Amino acid sequence: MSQSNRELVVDFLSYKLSQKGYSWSQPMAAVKQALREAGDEFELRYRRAFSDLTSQLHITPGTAYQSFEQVVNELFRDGVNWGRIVAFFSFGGALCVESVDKEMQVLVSRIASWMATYLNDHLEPWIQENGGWDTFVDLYG
Amino acid sequence: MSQSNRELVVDFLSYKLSQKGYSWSQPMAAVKQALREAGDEFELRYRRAFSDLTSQLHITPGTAYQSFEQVVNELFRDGVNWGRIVAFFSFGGALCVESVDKEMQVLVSRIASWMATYLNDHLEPWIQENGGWDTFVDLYG
Amino acid sequence: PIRYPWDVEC
Amino acid sequence: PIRYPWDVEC
Ligand SMILES: *CC(=O)NCCNC(=O)c1ccc(-c2nc(C(*)=O)cs2)cc1
Ligand SMILES: *CC(=O)NCCNC(=O)c1ccc(-c2nc(C(*)=O)cs2)cc1
Repeated sequence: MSQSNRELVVDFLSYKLSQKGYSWSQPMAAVKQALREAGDEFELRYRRAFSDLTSQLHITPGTAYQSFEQVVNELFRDGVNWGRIVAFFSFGGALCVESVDKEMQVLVSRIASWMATYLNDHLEPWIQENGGWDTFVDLYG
Repeated sequence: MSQSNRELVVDFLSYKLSQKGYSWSQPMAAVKQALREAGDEFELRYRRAFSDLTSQLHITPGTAYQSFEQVVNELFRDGVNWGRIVAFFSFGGALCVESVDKEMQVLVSRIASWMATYLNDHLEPWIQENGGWDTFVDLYG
Repeated sequence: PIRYPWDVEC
Repeated sequence: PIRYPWDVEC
């Protein structure tokens, strides 16, 4: 429970400081906000091409990570750019919405873990040589 | 960066699911919300007694954790109850607001770490024998 | 033991 | 290589 209790402390203090007119911003806050905004814009700019990407995979309780990695590896087959990273997040979002639509809310945490794995293995190493998430925020935030 | 990237994934998916009318609630979300509400109510119910508690400590860059532990140990000297736990969070909040008022925003993360330590050492063991944070949420949420 | 007004409720 | 419309901007 130590990690949970640390996150509870930071949430309460953030809330209290904001109530008194002070902003105590957490490290990834601007990255989270920029990615939310970038995904919304991506889904409104690229409806047809995004539909073609999301049509490549339908997750069920039986699906293995390899099925997800194969489809996402096609997105990145000839390398990474920030537009493809946004597409990756939007793609995972769409798989989660499909899951909940089909009464398989239980798959959302699995897709989350798959996306984290695929960040760890493929994307983080590119991000660390291309200006970090802070470059993303300056480009897209 | 693996932990940060996992938190980015959960933030984006939570946001996207909420945009489509679905709630993907994180484990501590109801505890965070109940504690925010409990601290606000505590500070409005107990102004004089809370002022007497916050007057016991003024943190500066030189202050050691022992000074904080001694004052908080008085709050819990003869045991724990949920009202005293709320007082502890409100107390830390007030120390953070004082810090920012005095242009020592740098102390907020130190106070956060002190509060997490004091949860770990003193409060979590009581919480785990008294119904967990879920009992807090049922009592105060 | 009751020492603070917040203790009354517990 | 440009394969998607989102690649154009990069
Ligand atoms: C407000 C709260 O904690 N409600 C849950 C039910 N009450 C208790 O669990 C409880 C806990 C601890 C005590 C203590 N007694 C002594 C002296 O009064 C100090 S803390 C009473 C009741
Ligand atoms: C949108 C973005 O990434 N902007 C940052 C500047 N551009 C680049 O850093 C960049 C990255 C990767 C590529 C790739 N080229 C190939 C084929 O087109 C696939 S990814 C181009 C530019």
